[PDB]
Amino acid sequence: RTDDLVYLNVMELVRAVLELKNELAQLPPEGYVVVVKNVGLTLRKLIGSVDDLLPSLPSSSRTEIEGTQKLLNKDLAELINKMRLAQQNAVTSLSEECKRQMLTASHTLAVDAKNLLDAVDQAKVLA
Repeated sequence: RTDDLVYLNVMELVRAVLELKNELAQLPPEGYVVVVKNVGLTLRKLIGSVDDLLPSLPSSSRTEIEGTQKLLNKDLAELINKMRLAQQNAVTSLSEECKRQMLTASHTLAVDAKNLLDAVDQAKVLA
């Protein structure tokens, strides 16, 4: 884009999700919370910028976008649960698997962010 906000926003969340692997390896367990809080905040920002530019779109394809938005919050809620397991097992031999499931949740949150991008995108069918 040249001024698309919802896009730049989606690309931010995708970037924050992309930065997770290195951070879980350089941060102590205590720090995993702040990292996910950022993903958390970047998501809320996005979900918000979409809600604003939502009434400017066909009052039809609205049930479709609201559909992914609810999906995203589901995604984050799961990422948090995983992150909590990732913590409780910081010094057990289940560390790697916990982190692995954390990253898997994060990847699906970006995949869903991208699906959201596309939905609101194609939604330029109105004007």
